[PDB]
Amino acid sequence: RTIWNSSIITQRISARGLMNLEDARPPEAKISHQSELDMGKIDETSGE
Amino acid sequence: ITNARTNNDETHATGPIEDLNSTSHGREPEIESFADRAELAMMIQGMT
Repeated sequence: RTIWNSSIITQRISARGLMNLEDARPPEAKISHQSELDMGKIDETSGE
Repeated sequence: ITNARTNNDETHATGPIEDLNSTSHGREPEIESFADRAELAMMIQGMT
């Protein structure tokens, strides 16, 4: 391979790999960040 | 002076060599080479 990304190009990767290579967690699989699964209240005035 | 938008041949430098330092002759051929192709394209394979 020749090209190489110089910076980070993974902000849109929620999850990588649902396998189980040894019937356990694959040692480099990525589950989503806890930031994207938050359900907080809304200020009852302007959604938000 | 005259011009030519020509790049597919030479057809403009012709003559006999008169000395191993002669600088105005025609054109002689060159070693018959081969493909030697190896692009640089993000996970190309072996072909060894």
